[PDB]
Amino acid sequence: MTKLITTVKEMQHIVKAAKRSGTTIGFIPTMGALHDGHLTMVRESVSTNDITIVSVFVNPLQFDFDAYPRQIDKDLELVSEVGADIVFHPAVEDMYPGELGIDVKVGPLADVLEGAKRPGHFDGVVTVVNKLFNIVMPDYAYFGKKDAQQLAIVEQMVKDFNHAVEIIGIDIVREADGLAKSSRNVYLTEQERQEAVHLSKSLLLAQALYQDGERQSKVIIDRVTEYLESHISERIEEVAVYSYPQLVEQHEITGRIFISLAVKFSKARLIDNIIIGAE
Amino acid sequence: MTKLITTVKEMQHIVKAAKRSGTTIGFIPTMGALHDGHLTMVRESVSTNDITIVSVFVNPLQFGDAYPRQIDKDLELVSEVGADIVFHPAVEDMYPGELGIDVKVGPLADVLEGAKRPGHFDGVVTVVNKLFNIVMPDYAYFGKKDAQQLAIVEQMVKDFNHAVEIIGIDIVREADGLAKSSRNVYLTEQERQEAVHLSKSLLLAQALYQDGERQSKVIIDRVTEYLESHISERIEEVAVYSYPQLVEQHEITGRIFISLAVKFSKARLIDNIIIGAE
Repeated sequence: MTKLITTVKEMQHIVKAAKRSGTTIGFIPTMGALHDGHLTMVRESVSTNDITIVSVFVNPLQFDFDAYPRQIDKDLELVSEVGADIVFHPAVEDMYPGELGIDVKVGPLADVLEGAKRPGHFDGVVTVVNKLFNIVMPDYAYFGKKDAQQLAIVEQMVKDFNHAVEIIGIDIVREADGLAKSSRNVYLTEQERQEAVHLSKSLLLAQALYQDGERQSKVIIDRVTEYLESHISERIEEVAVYSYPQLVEQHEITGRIFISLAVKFSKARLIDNIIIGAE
Repeated sequence: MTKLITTVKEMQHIVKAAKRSGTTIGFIPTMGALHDGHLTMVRESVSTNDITIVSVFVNPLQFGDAYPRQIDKDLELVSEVGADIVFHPAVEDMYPGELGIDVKVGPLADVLEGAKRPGHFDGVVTVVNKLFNIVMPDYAYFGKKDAQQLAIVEQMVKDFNHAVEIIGIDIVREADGLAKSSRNVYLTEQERQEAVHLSKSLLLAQALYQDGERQSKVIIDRVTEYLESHISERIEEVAVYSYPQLVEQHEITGRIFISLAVKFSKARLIDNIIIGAE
């Protein structure tokens, strides 16, 4: 019983006439080919919002293009089963009628972590997210916390443009024992599998430090690098700590931080991360 | 009886609550030091919308300061016309710190002006974009006088998908049709009787177009020829552009924007209009 809206005009009309009656709106922006990481988002919205809208749009500005998987049929059902009310599914031509006369580029945050690894990739994300927020007009918008760089960029845009939208970040779905779900987990030998549940722990035990005092980069970091090498053999490809939402590295921290792990196993290198604090 | 709101947070909250109850919102973005040009826009908004919000904000991003500031006087000026609220935010409220995202105007900022004052319109769209998200208007009013700005704003509303309808208000004219301007008092008795012909040549171009004409070059000559026979001064410009694209097209395909400039004894006057509808 979930509607599928294929035009911007219609979507605005619906939402416009819906707000003129105190009904709230939750919004989950996506590119389709939906999985459980998404439903976790739609569920949270449906429990704390009158109507939930899920958009499925493969955005050409963050990419040849028409090869990307498209199953609006299945996406709608997956989403319909969890309560979602509408699936906004506009055509490229409807969202980008012609050439853009105004351009949106993200500054600093676009270089942080891996900047030149895809310059202009985030320019394409904020451009659509910005349009989607003006089309759907949600009260809450839900973004995965896994791509913290994206969440910060998005939060930065809601602030700079003064969007009256509350940005809610949902935690990555994990495996029963704490392991981060990943397509590459399947290439783990039985021993490696359990020998990897330690990433899921060298993290939740690293927030214990922050939790009661510890606030020095080199100390909170090293405390981890030791924990890992202690419980595994595979080389620790990376263990970095950045401030958040600033995402920069600094000898000592002020606000929340972002930790990014990278253990290179046999035939597959896993990654994991989190951000802790509140300010 | 007009209320003065001094913070972003409070302005947003108020508008968000009013939108929920179905009241329509009219918005007039200004920089203060208001005159009748503005009140014309405010009056329009008041006759067609439930509430009308006027913002008075000196935007640091469109300055390359010591700009006039008379809020108490702008507050009263707009009250006499029935405005509901004057949104008057502090600079640090609008621009907390350093922008992490940047908005820029493309081609529309090169044509005519822009290339002469780079980034002027970048500051304009930036503040208008934030204002629309703060004030959440159904209708926003701008003067047609600055056609380049209007075109750019419309472009921005289209590209960002703002659910705002842009209303361009016509240039306020003297009883005889001359476009109201601060430069008008520098016209001698005689050249004042000639000046009225700039607006007259515009009614001409609109008449031609009105009658099927569609070749930029003919409307130019027809207008030019008219002005040269009625005004003794020298016509330093009679251009014709398409609108919104604002480019010198050889033959009309949609609507146009005409602009004149006549240099009088001690002042240069200008007039302009937009004919069409698509």
